[PDB]
Amino acid sequence: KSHAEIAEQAKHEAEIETRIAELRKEGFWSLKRLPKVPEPPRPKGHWDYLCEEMQ
Amino acid sequence: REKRSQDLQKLITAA
Amino acid sequence: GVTIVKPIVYGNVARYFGKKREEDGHTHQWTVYVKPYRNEDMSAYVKKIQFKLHESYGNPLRVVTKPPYEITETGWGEFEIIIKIFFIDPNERPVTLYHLLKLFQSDTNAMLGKKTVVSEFYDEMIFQDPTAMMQQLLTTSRQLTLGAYKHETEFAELEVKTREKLEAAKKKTSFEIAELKERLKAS
Repeated sequence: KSHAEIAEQAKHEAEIETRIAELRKEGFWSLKRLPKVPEPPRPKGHWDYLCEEMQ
Repeated sequence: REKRSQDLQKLITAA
Repeated sequence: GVTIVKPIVYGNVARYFGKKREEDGHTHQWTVYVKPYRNEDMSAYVKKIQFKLHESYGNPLRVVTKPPYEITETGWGEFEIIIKIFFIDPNERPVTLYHLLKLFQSDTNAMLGKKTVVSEFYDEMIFQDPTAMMQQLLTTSRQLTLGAYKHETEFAELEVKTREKLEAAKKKTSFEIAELKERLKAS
């Protein structure tokens, strides 16, 4: 090797371009995935007792 | 590719 | 009417510490050795090889048993090492070799900055009319290693011979990488 390596290297640049195109398509990594969820649970929950007894 | 290019350029400078 | 020739190579390599010992008095770590030229196990017919060093050492008469046959020792000056090769067959007369321990480089080699000194000579053990057992042992010798066997007699020239290829390939690869990948990134 070490000769005419352009045929192999330009493929990586094309892959980078397709990666950017896909990021524009739907996204590569979803921005800020599940950063915060502060909903406090109920003390026990009547429905949770019902589900426990149901199981 | 890029960081190795930097490293190899520095090596060639030292060489 | 049977003559079997076993080529061997004996010598020593030496490395300079860069400074004389604090209180000892040694300057070079050297390793005298005896090894075959052909890739074969010498112990198939060699029982022991004795290395009689200078009397200044605690034990001048060193001994080795297996295919290598090297003793690593430090010293300060050059002296003659008497090497006596004993064979398995006690009826065969041992071979005696004289090797001058070389530690210092010549002016030419010193100017080249090469650190490792090497001095080993080509020799051949001639077994004229050997015994049946000795003949079988010499003829039944197996290979020693799977890789190649080499010698660095002088080394001054072998280093250049190796570099002319190593540095050439290294520089070619470095150029093919740096000159091409930067432009690929530019595109």
